[PDB]
Amino acid sequence: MDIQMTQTASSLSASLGDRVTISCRASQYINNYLNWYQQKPDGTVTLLIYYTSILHSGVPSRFIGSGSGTDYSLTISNLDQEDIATYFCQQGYTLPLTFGAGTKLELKRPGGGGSEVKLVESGGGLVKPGGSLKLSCAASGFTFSTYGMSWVRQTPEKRLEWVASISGGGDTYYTDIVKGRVTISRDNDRNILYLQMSSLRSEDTAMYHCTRGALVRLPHYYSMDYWGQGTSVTVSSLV
Ligand SMILES: COc1ccc(-c2ccc(Cl)c(Cl)c2)cc1Cl
Repeated sequence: MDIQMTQTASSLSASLGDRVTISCRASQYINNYLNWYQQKPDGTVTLLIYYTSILHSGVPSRFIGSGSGTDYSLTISNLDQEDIATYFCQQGYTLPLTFGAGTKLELKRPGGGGSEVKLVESGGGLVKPGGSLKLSCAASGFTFSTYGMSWVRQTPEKRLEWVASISGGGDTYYTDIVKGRVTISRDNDRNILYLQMSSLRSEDTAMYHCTRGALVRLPHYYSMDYWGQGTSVTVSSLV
């Protein structure tokens, strides 16, 4: 059965300089294979922490990841304007890869927020149910052929859903609800990742992000260490 990730709070209210802890619970043991992502108000997603407690590049030591078993926490000290964002946990222990629903950090007053691997998605658009699209992701700034790559979509309700992954060697993995309706593929000469989509359904409407997989532990524990800005797919009988 799929591992469900629960973030009980959807938003926490705090003041600048405060310390806040965001909880994440897995429905099953996940061997500390837990990643945290930060999504800024403008939609930009970055990796924050991988393997429960290890900071991604650029991330300041004010972020502390902890936990074990099924219970995990992200503690942010000395809360800064740039931390006003939504935080998502994600287990990478078994397929399908699954995400919590997100916890936003907000300030007591309204408002808040502040600010070489490149991934650029294209090919989204509007189609009727039963239609088809092909998404592309142009990658640069790294040796593309050595990395696993994935597609992750964010629904209009703001849920992150892993769609598909492809290993450096070309093995493919999909979430059940898209199997037989999408195909992930890659061109290691042009450094492009693709998602062919057939028989689209209204519930495929989402922003589709290309992500680079970084292998954390063999055989297949990955973090999604860089994310594109996304390409938007809208499926509606009103098209
Ligand atoms: C059998 O279990 C798995 C198989 C494949 C992946 C996986 C996850 C992310 C990426 Cl980027 C890639 Cl290439 C493979 C992850 C798991 Cl848990």
